[PDB]
Amino acid sequence: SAFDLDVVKLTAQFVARNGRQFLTQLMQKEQRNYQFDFLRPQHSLFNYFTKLVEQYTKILIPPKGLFSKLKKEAENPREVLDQVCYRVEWAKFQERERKKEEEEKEKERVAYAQIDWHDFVVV
Amino acid sequence: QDATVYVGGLDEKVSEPLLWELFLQAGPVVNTHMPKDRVTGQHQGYGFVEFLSEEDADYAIKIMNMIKLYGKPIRVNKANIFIGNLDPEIDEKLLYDTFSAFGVILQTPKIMRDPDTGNSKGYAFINFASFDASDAAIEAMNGQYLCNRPITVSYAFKKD
Amino acid sequence: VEVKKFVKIGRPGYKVTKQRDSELFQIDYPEIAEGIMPRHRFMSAYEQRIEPPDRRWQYLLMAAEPYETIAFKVPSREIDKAEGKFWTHWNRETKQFFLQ
Repeated sequence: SAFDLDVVKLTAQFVARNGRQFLTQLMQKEQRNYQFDFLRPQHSLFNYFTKLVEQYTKILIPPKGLFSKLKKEAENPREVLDQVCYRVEWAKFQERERKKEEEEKEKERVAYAQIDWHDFVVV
Repeated sequence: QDATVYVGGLDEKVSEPLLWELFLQAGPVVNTHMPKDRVTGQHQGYGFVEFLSEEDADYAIKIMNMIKLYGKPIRVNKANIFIGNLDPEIDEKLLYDTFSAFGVILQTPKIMRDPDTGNSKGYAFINFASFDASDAAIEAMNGQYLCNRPITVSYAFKKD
Repeated sequence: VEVKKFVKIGRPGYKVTKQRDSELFQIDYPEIAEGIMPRHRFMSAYEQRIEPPDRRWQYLLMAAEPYETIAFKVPSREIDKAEGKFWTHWNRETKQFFLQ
């Protein structure tokens, strides 16, 4: 699976340098008798190819290392510790929201299994 | 166990030489075994066919899969929701794909097997993500037409 | 048992509007001031309070806690899906219930 991953990485690297949505280096390759089944969204590898293209677009950011240098993430452990604490707080908030959604689903299941299903009215 | 193929879904018309005669076109079936019950004294629908080579058993498993033998879903294989009267031709991944249309599955499902053969017992247990998927399985899947086998979905544990 | 006995039933008049779509009913309900969404379920006509003859159809009924259940008979076998989490919606800002 190394050759398909390398082809997907090459397609994500060639598609990230495009100046338009449809005017890319992979749309013209489809008409140039080159078989590429990862371009269609019906395949399961397209969801990974889209994430690879998003990572290639995020590797081209101006704070990603092209024309600037990161100082907080590279020369401050306290900022990294604060970011890790904020990520842990966001994960705890997401777990609390998932627990609240599970409690709401359990309450809706308890309310649906206790209602009267014999009082039918056709208007 | 590798050269033998476990067949599931045999009716009363199928017999011990009948399975060897039906599996003779697939490969050289050397022996046929049918475990008899203790209360009824007949076959429980599951049997085994021991052939000579493993390629003949693989061809019999790939040829006689999900067949309609004696009005029964006969299939050969390599030897809180409860689902009963399920076909042995389906696997755990096939049951997970069939259960994915109604609701979301929490993990991989498991099917009960016999302690003697180990192919298919007849009942299975599957767990859903929430109670809405269990209610949709008890409303729609509890009585749906499966592969030549009327399944029945029910609740494993319920508190009044 | 505790939630079923404490459920108040005054049976108000509901307002359902059906529309034949192609690719959906809209039930106007008052403010319930609770997090419990109204649930829809498809049942058979075999069980009734008086058991009328020639009952061989199905009915999809939507029910809530402060309001009465509104039921619509479906003569067809399967033309849609009566699942709650699949093709239903309940906007609590406008209190509008939709099911398709």
